[PDB]
Order: sequence, then structure tokens, then C-alpha cells
Amino acid sequence: DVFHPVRAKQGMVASVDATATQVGVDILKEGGNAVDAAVAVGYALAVTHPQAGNLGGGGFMLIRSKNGNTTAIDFREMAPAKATRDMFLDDQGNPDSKKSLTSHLASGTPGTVAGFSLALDKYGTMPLNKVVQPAFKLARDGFIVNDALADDLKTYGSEVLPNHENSKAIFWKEGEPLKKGDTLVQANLAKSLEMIAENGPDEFYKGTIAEQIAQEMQKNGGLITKEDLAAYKAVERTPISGDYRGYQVYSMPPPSSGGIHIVQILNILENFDMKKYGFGSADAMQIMAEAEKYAYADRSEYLGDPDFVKVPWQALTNKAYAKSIADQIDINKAKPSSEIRPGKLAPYE
Amino acid sequence: TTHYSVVDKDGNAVAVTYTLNTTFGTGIVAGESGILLNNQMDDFSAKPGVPNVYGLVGGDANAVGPNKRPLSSMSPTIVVKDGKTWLVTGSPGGSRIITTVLQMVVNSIDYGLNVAEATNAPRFHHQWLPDELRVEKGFSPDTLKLLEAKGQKVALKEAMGSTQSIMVGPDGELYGASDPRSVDDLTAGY
Ligand SMILES: *[P@@](=O)(CC[C@H](N)C(=O)O)O[C@H](CC)C(=O)NCC(=O)O
Ligand SMILES: [Ca+2]
Repeated sequence: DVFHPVRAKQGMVASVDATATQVGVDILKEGGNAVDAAVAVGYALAVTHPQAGNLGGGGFMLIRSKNGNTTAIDFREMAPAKATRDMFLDDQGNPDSKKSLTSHLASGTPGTVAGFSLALDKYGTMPLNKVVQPAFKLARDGFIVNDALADDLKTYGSEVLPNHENSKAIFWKEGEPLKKGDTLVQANLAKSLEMIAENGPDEFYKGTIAEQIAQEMQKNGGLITKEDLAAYKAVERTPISGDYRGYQVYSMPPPSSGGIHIVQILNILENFDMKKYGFGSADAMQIMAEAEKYAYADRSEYLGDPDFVKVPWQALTNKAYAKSIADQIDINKAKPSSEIRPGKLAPYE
Repeated sequence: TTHYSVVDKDGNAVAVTYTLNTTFGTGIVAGESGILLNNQMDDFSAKPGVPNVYGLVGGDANAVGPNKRPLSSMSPTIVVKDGKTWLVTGSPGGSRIITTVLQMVVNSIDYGLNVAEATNAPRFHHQWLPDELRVEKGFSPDTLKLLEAKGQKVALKEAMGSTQSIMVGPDGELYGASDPRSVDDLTAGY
């Protein structure tokens, strides 16, 4: 082989950040299960990977126990109760990307703290304070800024972080983004972490953190209120899954589109001898590119929050529907997207 | 967005993808909390038929609404082989999450690649709109010539994704890989 996996006999963590990975490995070594370590990694990334690790965002967790039980945790943000259909349109009716990306109106009610506590309480074995402690120390005592963080602060952080006084106070230094080798201490985040560890997730959704989010919003024309934060909940949902050549594939259901379209595309590809074409062959890339077109077309029409709209997930993951798509794929002639519309699902409902 | 994967000594597995949406989200810290605020609301469809920051489009199903969860592309994924957890994977990439994770699955099952081989292999992506076959560096010019002759509109663009993956061998041994596209990451165990 040219490329070699890392190998371990007992437990393993893979993450975007060396410090967070080592946090997770240490939790496993101390006796925590995979959920315990996953929550510790998620809290550590909220300190060491502020690009994306977070307390003020949201996401999804797929859990599969040793006994085969497979489940999904939806801790996607909820739009504020005051959010409206046309809130991002300018006076001419055209979407304003500044409003949906850089203003206080851009934020949904964060779900990460709720999601981690739902998973930890039901499927973990350690108390929240114990899985938050590594992150707390990293926030309180600091860590060295590496290449990844320095580069992201300079490239992406420069566009937003210095435009807010409280952000600039944390991530900027001497008029510049923190540089590689600098130490990043996050005392306010450490206090927030310490309060979650002591009082539990309600510190975020009903305590001092919730007040700080609500005031930040109320002071700057944002919409998240304390009612929003008190009403947030993470939701355990049934995974979306399929069968590909006798392998079973589990992924996230709505409000993610991911599981549906991964399963749909695999269903399409299953009709072709992918192994025979081989990686990097024009034939394999042709078939996959074409199959992907139909799924993203379906994505644009049928996918949304399942608590608000009925998602036809059965039809979309139906192998007969996938077969009707595979029969349209010409391995020698790509079909323009202008000739691709969302599929007719009625015969597959 | 960032993805991580965990497998413990008992064979329990977890895959987490979570995010502020864009890098640092809004860049707005909430007061004296030290917590950066997401810009997840851009994952709604702001107006039917108008693309968001990832080129994704929508209509009524993914319109903004009160208390609604905006549609995500995040795909923490577990593949089962012979009844057992076999591949744990996932990735950031907005719209490209679906195809990046897809390629991890295809690479593992169809091409028999080990988890590091599957991770380091180049990636391509087509999301209907815009109508272009997005590719990374690393595909043969001979192969790219055939695709354009087939009618694909090949577009060389930025590297896609950051898979963080664990494969479980039959004996219960663990194999992992971090993405070459991301520096300062780590897969480690004991
Ligand atoms: P994420 O993948 C955005 C996820 C969406 N909000 C969703 O929920 O689907 O964002 C990162 C950071 C901008 C990204 O787009 N790319 C990094 C990469 O992996 O290529
Ligand atoms: Ca790497």
C-alpha cells in the first residue's frame, strides 16, 4: 500500500484536531464509552477548533451500540419563533446574503449543548462535568495556535471576527489575527463551560449563557429570545438506511438530507458493476456524476424539516425508483441539468 | 463544519458532524459568554429557486419558518458488514458532504480500498445546479479528456472535505485515517 491507516487494538478517535483527538483517547483510557468520548471531543473542539467546533451551533450524532442498536440525534438549530419566511429579502424581494450570513439574524437557536446532553444522559456513562473538564482546562489555561487555526483566523476570521468587539477581544492581538505559536486563552468560554459542568445543559438554555445570548440578540436586532432557548430540544430520530451489495448504510434522516441521498445514489449505483470500472475511470465518474444529478434535483424539492413537511423518504430510497434513474444514465453521454427535474415519486409511494 | 468518529473497546461507535455553518459562523460572540454564533439560517431557502452559499436551492419544504430546523447536508455515516459496524465516517463540505461520504463508501466497498487509501483518493462532485463536474487535483488527464468528450463540464476547484474515519476489522482491530486536506488533525488510539 501507498497509504497506511493508523492502527489500534482497543479504541480509536479520529478528529480534525490533534488536541481534541487526544482528549477523546484519554476519556476512553479512563473507561468512558464511545458516547462519553464523543461528547468530550465535541466540547474540546468547541475550544480548540472555534472555526466549527462549537457551543453556539448544532449538528447530528449517529450512535451504533455494540449490540447493533443504531440511532440518530438531531441537534440542529431551530429558527427563532420570530423568524419569518421572507426575513432575508431586501426591499426589492431579493435575498440578502449579508443578512443570512453576517448579521445577528443569521443565527438559529443553538442545539449542540442539548444534543450532547441527550446523548450523554441516555447512552453515555460519565457525568457531564467529567466530559466537559478537558475543554474547560483548555479554555482557562490556553493552548498554542497551530497552522490550521492561524491560517483560518487570517483567511476567514479576518472577514468577521474583528468587526465585533467581543470577538476581536478573544481572537485578535495587536491588530492582527493570533499567529502560529501564540497562546489562545478563552476565559469567558471557560466560565461558560464551568457553569454547564456545574449546573448542566440548562445553564445554556435557561441560565446565564441564555441571558447573554438573548441580550446579544436584543441589542443588535437579532431574534433569539430566552423563550427560544427554553423551548429548544434535541430530538432522537430513526436513522435513514439502505443496503448496498449486502452492506447496510446508516446515516442522518431529515432535517438532514444526507442519509436519503447517499442511500438513493448507492441504490442507483448498485445497478452498475462499479468494481469493474474501477476508481478514477471515466466510466465510474460518469455514472456517479449522472446519478448525483437526479438526487440533488430531488433534494431541492422534497427535503425539509420533517416536523413541518412530510418527506417522501420511502420513495426516495426505493430501489425501483433508483432503477428507473439508472436506466436513464448514458455512460457515454451526460444529460444536462436543464433536462433534469425532481422525480415523479407517485408510483413509488 | 467538522466531523469526528469514535469506536471504543466494546465496539460501540459514534459519528458526529456539527457546525457553525461557515468558518467561525457569523463571527459574533454572544456577549461575555465566549461562544461564537452560527449562521445556520442561510441553510434555509431564502427565496424559491435562489441558491445559498453552497449553491443549493429549495422551495416550500425548506423555506424559513418559525421554530423550523433548516435543511442540512451533514452525513455522519456508519456502514455495516457481516452484521457488524465496519466503517464510521463523515465530513464537512456543505453540499459536497453527500458526495464525499458517498465516495468513502464506494471506495471501501466497490474498490476494496483500505480506510487511508479511500481517504487520500481524489474526489469529484456534481450537484445538479450549478451544472458542472467539480473535480479535485489528481485525476488523469486521459480520464478528464474522456469525461469532457462524454459531455461533462469539468471544473477544477478547491479540495473537498475532511474525512475522519475508522474501519473495524473482523478480529475487532481498528484502522483509522485523517484527511490529507486538513493539517493539524489526528487519528489515534490505544
Ligand atoms: P460545513 O460543511 C456547512 C454544513 C452546512 N451548514 C449543513 O448543515 O449542511 O462548512 C465547512 C466550513 C465552511 C465547509 O463548507 N467546507 C470545508 C470542507 O470540508 O470542504
Ligand atoms: Ca491531515
